[PDB]
Amino acid sequence: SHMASMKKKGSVVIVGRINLSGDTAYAQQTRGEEGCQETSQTGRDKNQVEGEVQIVSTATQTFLATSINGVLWTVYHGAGTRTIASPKGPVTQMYTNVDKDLVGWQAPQGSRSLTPCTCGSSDLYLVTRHADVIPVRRRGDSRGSLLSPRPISYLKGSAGGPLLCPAGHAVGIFRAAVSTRGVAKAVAFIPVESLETTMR
Ligand SMILES: CC(C)(C)OC(=O)N[C@H]1CCCCC/C=C\[C@@H]2C[C@@]2(C(=O)NS(=O)(=O)C2CC2)NC(=O)[C@@H]2C[C@@H](OC(=O)n3cc4cccc(F)c4c3)CN2C1=O
Ligand SMILES: [Zn+2]
Repeated sequence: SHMASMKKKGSVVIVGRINLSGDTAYAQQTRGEEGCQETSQTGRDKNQVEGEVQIVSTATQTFLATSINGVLWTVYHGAGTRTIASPKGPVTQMYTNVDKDLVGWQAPQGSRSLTPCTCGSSDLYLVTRHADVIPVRRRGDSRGSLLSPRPISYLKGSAGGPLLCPAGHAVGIFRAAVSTRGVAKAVAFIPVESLETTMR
């Protein structure tokens, strides 16, 4: 092909967060669309990062990314092999596993990391991009059922978000919804143990 005109993929850009610091969970936007587009091109993001759950965007998709053990994790089906924007330019993935639908980068300065759960509890909570905290009963290694099913529309854009135990530890990263007639009855997630193995 004409090699001189081949384009490069933009970086993933942090565009907001899910604030879990207080008694009320809520989404905050930290960058609008024009800034996002420019930042994706340059890979240079000088915005302050805070919190555990980031809202992230590419040119075509928006989803979540969650810091656990000093790594910002998200789904491969959202990020592909993309770099993430940072104050000093694009940062290359430190983990990539298409078979797990998993990617990770070093956690941004200013972020806070969730602690991996060792409670062995099956009472979980899924945090969505709209800051809904959805009770989920763990049903296996990588699945849980919604206590209150809802349309898949409500979950779209939340891949990369956490499933948490009652004590607020990370149990997994949301990757897929299990649905019947458009209603999500269950969720599939990357268990935190699988993240911990990937880190080895
Ligand atoms: C796996 C099973 C049981 C057959 O189910 C499903 O395939 N179901 C569907 C239902 C889709 C309807 C919307 C559901 C709403 C929210 C879904 C959470 C979500 C999302 O919000 N993405 S996103 O908008 O943020 C997006 C911007 C990031 N993910 C998806 O859509 C994913 C993406 C795609 O799956 C994968 O490419 N892989 C690769 C995997 C490798 C290993 C293990 C896996 F499981 C893998 C899943 C299909 N997906 C589903 O969920
Ligand atoms: Zn726990």
